[PDB]
Amino acid sequence: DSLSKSPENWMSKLDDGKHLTEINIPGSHDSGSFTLKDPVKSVWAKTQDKDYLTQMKSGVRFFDIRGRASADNMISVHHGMVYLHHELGKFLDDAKYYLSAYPNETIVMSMKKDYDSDSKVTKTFEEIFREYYYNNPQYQNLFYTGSNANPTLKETKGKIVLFNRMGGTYIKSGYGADTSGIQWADNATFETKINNGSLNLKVQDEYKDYYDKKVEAVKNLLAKAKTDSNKDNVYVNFLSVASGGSAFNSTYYYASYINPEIAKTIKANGKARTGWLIVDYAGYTWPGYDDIVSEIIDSNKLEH
Repeated sequence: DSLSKSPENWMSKLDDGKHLTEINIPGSHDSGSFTLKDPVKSVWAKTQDKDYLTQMKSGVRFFDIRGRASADNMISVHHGMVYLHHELGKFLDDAKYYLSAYPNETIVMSMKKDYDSDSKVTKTFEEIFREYYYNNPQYQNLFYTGSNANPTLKETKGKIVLFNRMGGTYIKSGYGADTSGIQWADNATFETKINNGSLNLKVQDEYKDYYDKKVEAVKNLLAKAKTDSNKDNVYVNFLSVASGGSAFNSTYYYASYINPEIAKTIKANGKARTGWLIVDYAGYTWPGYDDIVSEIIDSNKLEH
């Protein structure tokens, strides 16, 4: 049966000799925003309706955690200025729970500063994450701490791999974990070397695009991935787009079009390499339409 038939443990069915970069991985954009209930706010600030555990059950393996330092020992999960009602510990604990339940999966956790620190804060965002989370004995063994820039599934399964969107860091394991960090171009499709030249990161993150331009930018990077068997190359492709347009169109509304359009394209490509595709409303189904998370999972080729 289809891998998308067992989303809760799909990675367990792959050759663990694969480099994570080579795996087609569904991600959720602003993963933590499922806590939002305020309907006026949710139009533009809510990007998911499944909680973290349910997103994992649904096969999501890449988490977009954007944060704000709200005390010298605390990072709160945020969508820009909007507080998402929990701290990073909650994500970590859920991840840790899911990984012991499904220990042949790995999670890639992207970490970004999304808003200015609370005025009492005396430490940088990167220092707080490094000291109060990554290095914290409480989360001992949860993070990938290997020295490989291009780790395999074997060496990462059971753990969270950092995907560093903080800037330069003194953390030494994970994507962009060095004193340069990742050069991220605003609202752009771009390409930049990371991990001291070891990896070429190719990103589509045109989050302010109107609809047609967004779909075209998702497909342009999709088409590139399909031609590229290089493991030293990493694709991150965000289908998520910012709210606005003809009425005051929600992030959901756009996801209801983009997700099925890309799901279908991938399905028609069969087993082509896709890269890591980051979506809004991961796991949200619409009768009659292909499901993006499911098609990303199924696009992985089992050759072993």
